[PDB]
Amino acid sequence: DSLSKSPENWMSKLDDGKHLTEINIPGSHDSGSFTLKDPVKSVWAKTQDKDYLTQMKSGVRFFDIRGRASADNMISVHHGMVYLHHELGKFLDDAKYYLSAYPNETIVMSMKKDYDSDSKVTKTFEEIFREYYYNNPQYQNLFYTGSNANPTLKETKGKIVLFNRMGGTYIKSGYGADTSGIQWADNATFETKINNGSLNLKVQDEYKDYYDKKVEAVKNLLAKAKTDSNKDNVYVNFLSVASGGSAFNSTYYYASYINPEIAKTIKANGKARTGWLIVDYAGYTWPGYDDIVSEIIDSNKLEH
Repeated sequence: DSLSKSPENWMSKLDDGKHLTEINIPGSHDSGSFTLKDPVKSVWAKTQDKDYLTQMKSGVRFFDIRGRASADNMISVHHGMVYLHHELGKFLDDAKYYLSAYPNETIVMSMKKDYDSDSKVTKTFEEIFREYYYNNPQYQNLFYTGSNANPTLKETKGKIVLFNRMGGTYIKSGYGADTSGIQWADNATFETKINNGSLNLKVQDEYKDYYDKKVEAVKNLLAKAKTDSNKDNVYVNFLSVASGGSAFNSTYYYASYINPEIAKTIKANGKARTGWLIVDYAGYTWPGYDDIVSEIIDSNKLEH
């Protein structure tokens, strides 16, 4: 049966000799925003309706955690200025729970500063994450701490791999974990070397695009991935787009079009390499339409 038939443990069915970069991985954009209930706010600030555990059950393996330092020992999960009602510990604990339940999966956790620190804060965002989370004995063994820039599934399964969107860091394991960090171009499709030249990161993150331009930018990077068997190359492709347009169109509304359009394209490509595709409303189904998370999972080729 289809891998998308067992989303809760799909990675367990792959050759663990694969480099994570080579795996087609569904991600959720602003993963933590499922806590939002305020309907006026949710139009533009809510990007998911499944909680973290349910997103994992649904096969999501890449988490977009954007944060704000709200005390010298605390990072709160945020969508820009909007507080998402929990701290990073909650994500970590859920991840840790899911990984012991499904220990042949790995999670890639992207970490970004999304808003200015609370005025009492005396430490940088990167220092707080490094000291109060990554290095914290409480989360001992949860993070990938290997020295490989291009780790395999074997060496990462059971753990969270950092995907560093903080800037330069003194953390030494994970994507962009060095004193340069990742050069991220605003609202752009771009390409930049990371991990001291070891990896070429190719990103589509045109989050302010109107609809047609967004779909075209998702497909342009999709088409590139399909031609590229290089493991030293990493694709991150965000289908998520910012709210606005003809009425005051929600992030959901756009996801209801983009997700099925890309799901279908991938399905028609069969087993082509896709890269890591980051979506809004991961796991949200619409009768009659292909499901993006499911098609990303199924696009992985089992050759072993």
